Amino acid sequence: SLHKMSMMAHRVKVIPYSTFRLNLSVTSPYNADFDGDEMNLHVPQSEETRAELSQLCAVPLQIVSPQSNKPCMGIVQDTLCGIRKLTLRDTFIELDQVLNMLYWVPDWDGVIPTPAIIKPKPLWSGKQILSVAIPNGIHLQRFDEGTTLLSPKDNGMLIIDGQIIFGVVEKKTVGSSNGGLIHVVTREKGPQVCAKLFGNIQKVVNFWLLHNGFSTGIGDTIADGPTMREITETIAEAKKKVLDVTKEAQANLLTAKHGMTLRESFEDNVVRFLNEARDKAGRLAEVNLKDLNNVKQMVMAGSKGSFINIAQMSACVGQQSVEGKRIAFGFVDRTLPHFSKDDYSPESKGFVENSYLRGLTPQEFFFHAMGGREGLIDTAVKTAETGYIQR
Amino acid sequence: FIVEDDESLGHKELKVRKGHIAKLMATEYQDEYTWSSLLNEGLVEYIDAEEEESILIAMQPEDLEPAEADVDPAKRIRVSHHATTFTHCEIHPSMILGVAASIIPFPDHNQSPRNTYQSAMGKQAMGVFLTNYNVRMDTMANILYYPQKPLGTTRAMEYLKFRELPAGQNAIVAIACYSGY
Amino acid sequence: MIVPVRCFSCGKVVGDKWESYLNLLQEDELDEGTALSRLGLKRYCCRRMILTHVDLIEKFLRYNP
Amino acid sequence: EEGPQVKIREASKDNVDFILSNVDLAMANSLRRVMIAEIPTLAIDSVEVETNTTVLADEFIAHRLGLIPLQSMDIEQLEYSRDCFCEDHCDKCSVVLTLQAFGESESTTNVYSKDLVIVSNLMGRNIGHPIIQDKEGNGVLICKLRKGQELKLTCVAKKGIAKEHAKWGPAAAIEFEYDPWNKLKHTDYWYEQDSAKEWPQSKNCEYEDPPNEGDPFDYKAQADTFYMNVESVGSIPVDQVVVRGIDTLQKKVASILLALTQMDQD
Amino acid sequence: MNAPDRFELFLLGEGESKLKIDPDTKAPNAVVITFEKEDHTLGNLIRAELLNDRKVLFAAYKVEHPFFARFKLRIQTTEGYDPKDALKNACNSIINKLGALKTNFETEWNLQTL
Amino acid sequence: RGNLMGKRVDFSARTVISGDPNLELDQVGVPKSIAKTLTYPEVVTPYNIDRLTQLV
Amino acid sequence: DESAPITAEDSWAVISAFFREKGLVSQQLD
Amino acid sequence: SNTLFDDIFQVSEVDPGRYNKVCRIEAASTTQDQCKLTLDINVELFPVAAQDSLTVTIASSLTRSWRPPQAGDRSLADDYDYVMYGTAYKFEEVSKDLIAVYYSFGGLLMRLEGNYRNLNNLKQENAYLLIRR
Amino acid sequence: TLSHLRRTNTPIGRDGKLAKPRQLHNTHWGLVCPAETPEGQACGLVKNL
Amino acid sequence: ASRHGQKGTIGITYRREDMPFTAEGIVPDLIINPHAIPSRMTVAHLIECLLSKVAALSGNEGDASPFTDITVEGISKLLREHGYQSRGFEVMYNGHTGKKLMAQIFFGPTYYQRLRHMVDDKIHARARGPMQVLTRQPVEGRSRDGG
RNA sequence: UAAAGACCAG
Ligand SMILES: [Mg+2]
Ligand SMILES: [Zn+2]
Ligand SMILES: [Zn+2]
Repeated sequence: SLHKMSMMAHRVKVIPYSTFRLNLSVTSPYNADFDGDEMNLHVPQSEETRAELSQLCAVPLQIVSPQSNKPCMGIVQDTLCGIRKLTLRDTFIELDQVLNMLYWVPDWDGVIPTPAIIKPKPLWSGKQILSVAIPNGIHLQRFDEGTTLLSPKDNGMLIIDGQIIFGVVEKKTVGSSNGGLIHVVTREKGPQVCAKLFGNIQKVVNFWLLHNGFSTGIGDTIADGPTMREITETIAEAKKKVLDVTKEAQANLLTAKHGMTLRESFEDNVVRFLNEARDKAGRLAEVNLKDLNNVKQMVMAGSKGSFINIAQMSACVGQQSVEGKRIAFGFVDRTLPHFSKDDYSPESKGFVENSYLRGLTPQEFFFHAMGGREGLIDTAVKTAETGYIQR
Repeated sequence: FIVEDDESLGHKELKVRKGHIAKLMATEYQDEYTWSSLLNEGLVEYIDAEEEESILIAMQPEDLEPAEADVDPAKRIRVSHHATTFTHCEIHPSMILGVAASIIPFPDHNQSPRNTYQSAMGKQAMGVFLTNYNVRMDTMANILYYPQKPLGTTRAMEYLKFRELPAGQNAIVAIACYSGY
Repeated sequence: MIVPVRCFSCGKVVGDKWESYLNLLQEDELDEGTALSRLGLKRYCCRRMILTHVDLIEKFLRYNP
Repeated sequence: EEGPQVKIREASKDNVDFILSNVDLAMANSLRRVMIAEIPTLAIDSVEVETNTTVLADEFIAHRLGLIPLQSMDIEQLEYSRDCFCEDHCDKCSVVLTLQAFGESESTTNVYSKDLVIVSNLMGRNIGHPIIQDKEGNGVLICKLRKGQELKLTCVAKKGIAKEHAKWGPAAAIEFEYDPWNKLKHTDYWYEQDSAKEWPQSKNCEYEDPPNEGDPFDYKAQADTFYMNVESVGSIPVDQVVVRGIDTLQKKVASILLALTQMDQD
Repeated sequence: MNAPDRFELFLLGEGESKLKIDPDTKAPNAVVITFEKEDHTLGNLIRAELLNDRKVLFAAYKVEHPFFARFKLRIQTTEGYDPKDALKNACNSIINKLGALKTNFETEWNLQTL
Repeated sequence: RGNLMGKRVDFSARTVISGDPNLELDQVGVPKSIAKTLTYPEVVTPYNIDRLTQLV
Repeated sequence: DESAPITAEDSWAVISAFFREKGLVSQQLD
Repeated sequence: SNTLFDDIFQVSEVDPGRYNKVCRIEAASTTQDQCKLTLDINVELFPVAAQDSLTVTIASSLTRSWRPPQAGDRSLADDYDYVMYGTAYKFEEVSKDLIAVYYSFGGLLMRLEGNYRNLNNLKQENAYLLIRR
Repeated sequence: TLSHLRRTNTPIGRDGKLAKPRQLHNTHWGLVCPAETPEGQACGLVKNL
Repeated sequence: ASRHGQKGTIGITYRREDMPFTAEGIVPDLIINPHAIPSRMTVAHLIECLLSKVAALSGNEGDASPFTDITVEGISKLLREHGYQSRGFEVMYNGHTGKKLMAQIFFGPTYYQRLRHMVDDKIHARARGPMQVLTRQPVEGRSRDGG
């Protein structure tokens, strides 16, 4: 418990089954997952004690936090990844559903709103009904990349009088971001009204997703046949760039950059060459994945995953490291007894060329290991030291 | 595995040969040429860390022995065996692992640490720890009602008796979003 | 550890097929993949059901009182 | 004939591949559920154990006995112990089987679904007969015993449905598909290059008219025709798994009216 | 240990009622019917039919929370027309269509071999 | 530090948690088992005599 | 050709043989 | 109950940047030379190929609960084959005396330009867009 | 049980959450498992043959 | 938890009728969230499935050993040779409405383990219970009914 | 009841 927020007041709801059930958006603050975490509850015993709980530390009250003058709770996982799709221009909802989606919003004025499309088939749009959860008097504008009061890319965000006018709704809008829909609805309508907004947005977007469905599979870790060739070579030549500077330093034809050793200077290049390789190597894949690829679809929502991932899973893992330098020579002048002394090639100091879809070679595997085992340590230390600092 | 280039007929080459092999699988069906054999017939020896320092090793027996005369754009990407001083060959890489990891399917496809995790959990899984559970009087013990040998497996489980005393079940799994629960 | 009466996932009984299956195996010498199919086990849920069971009980019986 | 209609293609003792058409996905689905979860059935639901020298545990064995399918033809003329007036149970609401096995042989003696011996009066009606489809006529291997291992039970089957528990489901599995040529666009095939090439065509494509590229999207479209395949476990005749389903769902909608009346009084 | 008796999914408890009908005040001539011990099976069905009677302005339904075996149905109709009736109708239709279905399935069944 | 700056306390409960998309943001589903253990001392006021008597 | 090379799958044979003699608890015993 | 704008445009070009069921189109007026148009169109309910004779009409009428059909026999100002509903957000003044207003139909945008709906084209929500051919 | 019988220990010098040992060493290849070591506290100090 | 550091606890259970299904009747026993993938990049999970869906249909011990020549392309080909999508995905319908799920879903067998640590072995509440002797404070341990 | 220890959860 290192937050005022790691302890908040809640309303009791007695229910069956043996678990403490809690709303997702309140997840982060406590920093809990459901992989087995437990949580404790304390019941106030006096009339004024409860008053102190309800009036001062109620979850609604804790939404926008001083910790960094911004909300500390936003929309996540399902609801998030799902609210994006519901929004996309393409996404239209037809009457039978729209009617349910509307009923779910506990506040709804019970006023089926005029369809955005009346012509052949009466149709409603994501934004359109998602807007039924957003209350009146909420004004929001963003402008991301090529946004232009007619955002071609459906960028940014423009909400007027509590109606989404344009732009896809994702992390930047309904997350715990600054100008955030949440940061605004709170300051603008109350801690109590914003608490209700989470519920609503979720009950809608959630329900909707339940029916649209959503998944993920290896099929999403696969890169277009040639995009792979285009990667294999990119790794390759970048390997050349190294053998080059590698001989150019064995000949003694190099300039020791003021402050560095010829040696230090050598590696620093090597490394940065291999990295730059991986990055574009990956970025190749990144662009090659249609906006249908789920993994890419989650990175877009801002619900999970990011570049490096798509990269390491489809293109190339990248140089494994320890204490900074590439894998050292535990054995005399070498990294493993499967190598000849004095080898500084990428495959010897720890460059995992393959992607996770392809699979690491006994060497890639064992170096990737040494790399990993380093974080697990650091983790199990930066945790005990931080604690005392905290104290 | 020893390499000794000692091949009249050609280059360097693993002492052990396709004959020895078939001669062992011969001793298998009999359930007289064991392991201690491959050892005393100077075909395979023990190497501690100290010694290992002064030896060269090959990963695959084949892949790291013929000359050169394309490749599958689906398989991984191995380097090469442009080495001649090979003194030994690896009986098999997968043996770098231990009892825990040997049950991880495709560990060479996971993020390094994830395998460290699973390596920890399996020691908290349920199954059948000994077929005589019925006659033992230990405090606390868990037996899985219907153990199932796992579909995807490992050549090493074969020795950890994992198919015999499994510790899980092949569940039909859907990776989807649903009620949102 | 005895054959599962009925398949977890879908419901089809499978309690009987054990002996049959174990027979189309050592005698009629067919390969598992087919044997199952012969036994009417179409879809993989019921299919993995038999193909994976470890009949431990047989060892359990080899004990005594 | 009049409204919704069938076209039973294949058919047997354990299946009914048919083509229910001219209905509502909604209604097709409801039927689909009811078959899976609310059709009465007879199942062992109580097990007294006098002796068990088996290698398996009391509740282990009981679990299975309840899984063993029982003849539920005239189930609809057996009352629910809850409803019946007998302090506990009787022949008017329950079947009582017996089971006894002894390691007689000098070699692993088996125990089968068949070995259950009804002991209550069935007041003449198809109920409680361990359903056997097994070749040798044994059905479901309950368990095995060595030398002098014994086992003396007593089971009491009672009525019941799938909701209360799975052992009351006569369902087993239920195929269900519709619009095999994605026309209603109720999906969005995932793909790498060509959706059509990459996604297997269903045997149901034949029984229906292909796309025809040129043509514009048919928005007025609607879901008619559902290719369903209702299996069965035996507790009840495949055909019945369907009728009784149609019939129950029917009673359900019924009560809503009925109750919606007792309400009118005030 | 905190597991409610499975039979609670279908047996009304002490003094509960399948139906409970409360008038929606938000909008004119509309109602909310609470079905006790009933899930989608009967909810999405009654919701569908009602969507055909065109003297029905609005109609949806939901399962407030999954632990609980009940759901709500909201129905709204063109003035004068009482929704309670609309529900009755939409209900009857369901059965008729269902009776037909039964019939047709047996007729078609008899004409079989195997 | 162990008995005063912090201590074990009464009226507390702990157990595995799990998300639920059907609870308002500020609620917390509490297992009945636990609700039947943790109590609150309400004082008999005419405002609740009836209710309280019912609970008793 | 009882003296031909050795493929990959052939290594398993060696191993099958290793554990037959030594066994998983080798060291704790010896 | 009346109208606010009428004309016929010819689509200079249609476009779907990753939009399987929607296309933003742009056409020119067949009268005023200064009248341009930008519009997102559900090209599933109404396809539109490059350079067609489209009749873009605005106006607001023939909002309280939206009622399904009923109007099987009612006022059907739908004498077209595409009628959206939405709102106008900004009324940008493209220099000169060339005013341009933007309209959003629940995510489907539009931009008009010219200058002769001086006391015509509202600045309100009201706005059924209509099209034909 | 198997994994428990192939377990290794290594004492430290108190504090010593330094990581010079805990780290997966090169020489460890083939003799110890690169993945199976406990988390936190005695991470890396407990190896598995 | 599966065998990939992919652990989790149940959050509810559904019956066949409510569960999402394939037109073939098959339905899941477990439904894990797509999100538990990207970040942890535990690809082996995904593979084990495709390999097992095949191995189950073919009754051939699916080999998932460390370093070998099996590839996702190879398995994919074998799976197509059975009538199923070659990447796993299968179309499914929402048990509630019966309507199809706009998205296809990765779907197949996967070996899952039942770790110890079950709720009713942890759940604990106290309200005024036994006290220590020295400090006269609440005792320690769910076992001793402490606070 | 109270110690000291090992193992283990997030
Ligand atoms: Mg956690
Ligand atoms: Zn099955
Ligand atoms: Zn009775």
